[PDB]
Amino acid sequence: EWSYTNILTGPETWHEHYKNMCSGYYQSPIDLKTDISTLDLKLKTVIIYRNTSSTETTTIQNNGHSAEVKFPRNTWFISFDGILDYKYEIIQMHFHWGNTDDRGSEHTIDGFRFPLEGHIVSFRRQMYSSPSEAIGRPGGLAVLGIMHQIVESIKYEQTAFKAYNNFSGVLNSQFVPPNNSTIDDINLALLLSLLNPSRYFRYLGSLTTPPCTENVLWTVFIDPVLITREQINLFRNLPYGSNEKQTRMGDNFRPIQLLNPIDTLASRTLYRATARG
Amino acid sequence: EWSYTNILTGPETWHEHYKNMCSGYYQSPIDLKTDISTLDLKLKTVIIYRNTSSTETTTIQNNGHSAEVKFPRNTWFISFDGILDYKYEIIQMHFHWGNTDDRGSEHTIDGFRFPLEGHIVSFRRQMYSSPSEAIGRPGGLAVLGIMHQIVESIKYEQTAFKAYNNFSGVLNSQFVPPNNSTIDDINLALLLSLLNPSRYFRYLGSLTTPPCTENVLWTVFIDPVLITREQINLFRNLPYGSNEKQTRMGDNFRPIQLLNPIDTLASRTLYRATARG
Ligand SMILES: NS(=O)(=O)c1ccc(CCNC(=O)Nc2ccc(I)cc2)cc1
Ligand SMILES: NS(=O)(=O)c1ccc(CCNC(=O)Nc2ccc(I)cc2)cc1
Ligand SMILES: [Zn+2]
Ligand SMILES: [Zn+2]
Repeated sequence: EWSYTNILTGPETWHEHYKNMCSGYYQSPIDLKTDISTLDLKLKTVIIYRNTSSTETTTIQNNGHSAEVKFPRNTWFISFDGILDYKYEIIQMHFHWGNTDDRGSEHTIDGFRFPLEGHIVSFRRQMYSSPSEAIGRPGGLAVLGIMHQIVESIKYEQTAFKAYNNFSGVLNSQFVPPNNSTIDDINLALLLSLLNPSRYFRYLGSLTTPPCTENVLWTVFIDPVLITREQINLFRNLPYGSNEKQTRMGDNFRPIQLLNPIDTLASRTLYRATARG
Repeated sequence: EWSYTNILTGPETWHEHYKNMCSGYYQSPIDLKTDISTLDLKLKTVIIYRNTSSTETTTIQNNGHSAEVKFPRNTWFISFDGILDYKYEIIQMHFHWGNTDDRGSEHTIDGFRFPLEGHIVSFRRQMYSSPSEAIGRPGGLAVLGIMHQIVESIKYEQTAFKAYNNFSGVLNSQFVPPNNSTIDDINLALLLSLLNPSRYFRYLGSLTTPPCTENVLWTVFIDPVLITREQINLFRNLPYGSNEKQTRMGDNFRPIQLLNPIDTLASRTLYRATARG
């Protein structure tokens, strides 16, 4: 029993209902403050790349709290080091948005909320042979945060929804929890090409939904990808699960967490990356 | 004499008034066509970098056709090959925009116009000792095209105007031609980090104003940087020169040229770059 909008099970109760680890002091999301962060020139461009000979289908689910794309095993990867050796394997991508265009993102950048934040979830295949082995273990996960911003004038083909192949038109009011649907594959390499993959915040944090496990290497790109008002409204037609008070899915984001709450026993640092320039 | 808006001296006449080289078959701008272009994986990330020992001031001028930033010598460089060895030295940056938000750019991407296109102009210092030696000679110049798009919700610090330092407030009704003003330096490395510097069109073309010299290596970034309506209307406050029919500066773009007019003696190819995938 957790929710976003039911005050009985809502984000204010997670620290009490899931003490391991929603009561911790390495929580996400955080305010990404450009002025307090440390520039680390050794942090390299992110690459996302696909196994050519992967064949299996991708699905999307209304899980009752978000829209979640489920990727097949052994097909999408992240490299942080310029080597294409399958250190990080993408599992899923899901979305957080607002009831209105001025909020939705989990992370903020200098206090600014975006209308939509996508989370590309990977496990550290370098160490862990399966996602179920990685999800609960130290240093198991690496998530990429993709900010989206609304523009009035754009060609479909230059929007993030082109990389998503419009979720194969699956997003509507009848896409009810816990239904899944097979979809055309997401071109995650095209998605990343829509922003500057050298320019990001980096820190150690947590899952943003219970149990808020403190095993996430976070990368949040500073430059947003672009969508239209019509595209954001496609997410807002989804219905929330029945444990929610609100009917239409929206405001599915966790409140901002401090980088270093007062009970921390070892402070964390927010880092930032920029291009060899 | 030439203009944009006086039908006597406007772009339809340049081929007759400046046949060297506005009558050529390697003219710019062009429609940048994603489908028709050749992906060339050898084309690398663009880097812009500064001589940190440079002290000289930058100025901006209303030249009667555009707002033109004049950089000091030996200060800003482009590398296309990852070596920081001063092959390309930046001379100036100017802008093309529309009377309205749905046009202004010189290049189109699959037929789409942006409200504002910036042109970072450099000379091939690898071969030519000065801008005045390169500007009229073969292979002398390389220009970077930066598309700008209007968003409603954004912090000043994530807009292109942060890189421009608002041009020190010089964009207003009283900035009459041919006035020049000292401005804060433009952070061109920050500007380039606002988009994906690996994702671009590449072709051989021309200056877009008389005498349309065919000595320009063009790079046009596909992802736009972001601005506000308030920021685009600052450009629209500039007065046109007395050679123009319109009073306020706007629609200062050249019409689209063909990649290969029917009279070409040697076809050119449109290339496209994307990140080491
Ligand atoms: N919002 S967020 O990015 O901080 C975030 C919150 C919660 C989660 C939970 C992990 N879920 C998951 O991927 N489990 C899964 C389980 C078994 C298999 I085998 C494959 C997948 C992930 C990310
Ligand atoms: N629209 S466009 O990008 O195709 C374009 C059109 C026309 C030109 C003009 C060439 N002159 C010049 O660079 N200015 C200048 C300033 C200071 C010095 I020292 C030397 C020369 C450049 C670019
Ligand atoms: Zn998430
Ligand atoms: Zn120009």
